Amino acid sequence: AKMAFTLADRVTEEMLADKAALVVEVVEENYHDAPIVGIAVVNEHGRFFLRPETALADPQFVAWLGDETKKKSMFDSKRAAVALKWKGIELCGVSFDLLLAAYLLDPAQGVDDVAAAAKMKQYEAVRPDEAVYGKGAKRAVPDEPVLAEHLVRKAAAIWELERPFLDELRRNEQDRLLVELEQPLSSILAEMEFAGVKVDTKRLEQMGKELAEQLGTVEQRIYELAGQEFNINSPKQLGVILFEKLQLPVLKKTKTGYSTSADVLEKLAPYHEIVENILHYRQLGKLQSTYIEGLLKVVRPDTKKVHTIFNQALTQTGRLSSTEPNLQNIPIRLEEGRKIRQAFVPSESDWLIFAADYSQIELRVLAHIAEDDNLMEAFRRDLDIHTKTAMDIFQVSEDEVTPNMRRQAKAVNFGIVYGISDYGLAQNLNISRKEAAEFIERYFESFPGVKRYMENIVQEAKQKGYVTTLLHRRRYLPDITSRNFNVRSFAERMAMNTPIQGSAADIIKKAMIDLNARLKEERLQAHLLLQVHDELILEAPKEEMERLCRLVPEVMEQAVTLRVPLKVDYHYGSTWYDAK
DNA sequence: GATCACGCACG
DNA sequence: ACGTACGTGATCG
Ligand SMILES: OC[C@H]1O[C@@](CO)(O[C@H]2O[C@H](CO)[C@@H](O)[C@H](O)[C@H]2O)[C@@H](O)[C@@H]1O
Ligand SMILES: OC[C@H]1O[C@@](CO)(O[C@H]2O[C@H](CO)[C@@H](O)[C@H](O)[C@H]2O)[C@@H](O)[C@@H]1O
Ligand SMILES: [Mg+2]
Repeated sequence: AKMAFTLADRVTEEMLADKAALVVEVVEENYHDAPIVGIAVVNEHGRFFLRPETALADPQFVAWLGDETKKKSMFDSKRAAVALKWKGIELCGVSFDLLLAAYLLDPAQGVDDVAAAAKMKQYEAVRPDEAVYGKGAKRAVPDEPVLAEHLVRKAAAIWELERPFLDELRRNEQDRLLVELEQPLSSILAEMEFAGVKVDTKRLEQMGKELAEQLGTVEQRIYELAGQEFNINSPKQLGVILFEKLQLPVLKKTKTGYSTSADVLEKLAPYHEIVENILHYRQLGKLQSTYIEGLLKVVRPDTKKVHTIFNQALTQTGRLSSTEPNLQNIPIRLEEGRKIRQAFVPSESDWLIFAADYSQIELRVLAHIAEDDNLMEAFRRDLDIHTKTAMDIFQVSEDEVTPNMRRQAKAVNFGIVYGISDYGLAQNLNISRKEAAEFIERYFESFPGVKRYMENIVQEAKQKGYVTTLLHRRRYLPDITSRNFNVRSFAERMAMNTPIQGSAADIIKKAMIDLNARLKEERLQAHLLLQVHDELILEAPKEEMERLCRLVPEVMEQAVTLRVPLKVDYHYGSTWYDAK
């Protein structure tokens, strides 16, 4: 059963052909400044394993890596590219990435190794990485014989699988999505991750000290009000204090006991002074544990930068996610948490942070796809969309829209984008299912094109088996035919939501590609640092701000052409906090 | 130790 | 609600 290959002691010319499957193996999950443990090459001339110390010190091999005209097929080329950037080596000419190809074909498969991608096409002559390396405490790089055969079998699988994957992408009309959107984006994300974001660790440490003082104060107040010390971060110990010792009403249970979620606590606050203190404690504790201590653990002590990893092949809608650290959920909604952003600073002297965000991209995308006359007109007038929605559903003039009305119309707009249901809206607004249904009925009377879209997309999902986004991303929805109401309804909400969230994802990905090309043409030093779903965050010399104020919004607004305008707001300042 | 349950940060 | 990451404490095994 063994797979033949040359365990090479030196790089030869036949290893440097102009098309190859290439494996540059990085086993550590976080590949930043991580070891490359081995290299495999499969091409017309055979199969090869190279020790990294050998290949990466060889000038011909390094030149071949960096030659755009020598084409490589890979799995997770970003991982390799970034590990190589940390070694000062450029990887070019990646023409096929099996991880991104598998992801586009079916995001639900959760493909995260070559074996899983291969199994999609009945190819099983390669082991799962977890089988080779083990998992958790028992994870380890095996001896050279085992390692080499594994890397060669992965390269061989990539070599074999490129054509059937490209053929299927082409049938799905996704070949341009791979080659013109996701692959070029992978290189851009590699640059962003490698650059990292500078952190003002002294400021974080000072915030930490202040938080600890406040946590101490509130913690003691809680014990005082409870008449007893207990573990406040234990929903089970906390439940006993609240619902047994203090006799608060049980408005909601969980699988294993009493609910103490913030929405339940907010309702209990009027009964006892301890409740507001628990909420405050939770707010502070979240900032302290997750943000202060968490960021300080992953900042690089030499450069004081954090280097996130954007998972490009995870979400079911086509969004990125971000890990270790997650830089897409830094606090902003509450002022106390928002100050954490004062610790994210430019990487060079006399540079600034510049942030640009789409205004209501999801609702604008919905206006476009539904071709709803009223909603399109609203965005063509650049109206406040929540005030307009309130005017329509409550049948009042602009003058007559009260703050509570705008708040409830806003909630309907979110429900509409998420996939509307009377239960979901009733829970959000703390009203009855009947009252929620009335709001939804009035919404659909005012936006009949949106109503027709929502009916039609559920039917299309049933008929075709999947739904698609503007640039032809797809998501299969087999549960749409379930005879279980809850299972089927969740799938219907995915059918409604995915073309909106996913098309917004497509647009900003295209904007990033367009933006980097414009930045290069203009030879600006500005560069991307982060993407947070509908916003791009850059840093640049202060002398580039005026040019960015015109360039970045224009590129983001013109990335696609819709039946309504796209609108982009922007701000800049000395820290991420100030870019407001 | 690993995994689950719960809670909560973001768009 | 739709889409994510992850920290703490409880429980599985
Ligand atoms: O390199 C990112 C790429 O690798 C995968 C596995 O193929 O995820 C791995 O790397 C992530 C980043 O460090 C980890 O969060 C992770 O758990 C690990 O499996 C892909 O999912 C991802 O696209
Ligand atoms: O009454 C139709 C209305 O119900 C929805 C669910 O909100 O779809 C249901 O009705 C269908 C056919 O008309 C089925 O295909 C279906 O699976 C069922 O859930 C709406 O989509 C539809 O407009
Ligand atoms: Mg915005």
